[PDB]
Amino acid sequence: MFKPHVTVACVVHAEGKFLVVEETINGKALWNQPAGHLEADETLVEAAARELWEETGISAQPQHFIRMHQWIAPDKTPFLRFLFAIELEQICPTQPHDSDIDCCRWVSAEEILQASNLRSPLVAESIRCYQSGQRYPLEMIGDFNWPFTKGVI
Repeated sequence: MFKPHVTVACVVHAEGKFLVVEETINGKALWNQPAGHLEADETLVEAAARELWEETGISAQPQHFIRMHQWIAPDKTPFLRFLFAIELEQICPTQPHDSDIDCCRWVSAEEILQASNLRSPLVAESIRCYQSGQRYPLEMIGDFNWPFTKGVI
């Protein structure tokens, strides 16, 4: 039966700057939000928090849900891409724990919106959606009667 590739992404914002990971996709250096694929026995925010750590070394929970984007990539892969928002009081050190990621760069909104080296068109959309200022609670895409442990206090 049909099953879409489910992904999560984070808009990490601090001091008027957005966090962006660089990645070499067959021969070209492209930018994306700290993002990746959802795994088995995993909550969507747990996926987002994990991917954030794997790609950037930053350890922080998602705060608000922004939006989900349903789209097909040019390789014909169908995605359900869940975007989250993270505000940090200040810019912090980054270090990828993923050989896929070359470096991280704290970059302005205009620098992304006008960039020509984005992983996908959703990189720019994620900024447009964040700039609107519309944010939603994490519960509205939350787990239900979840069997595994999740967090503490």
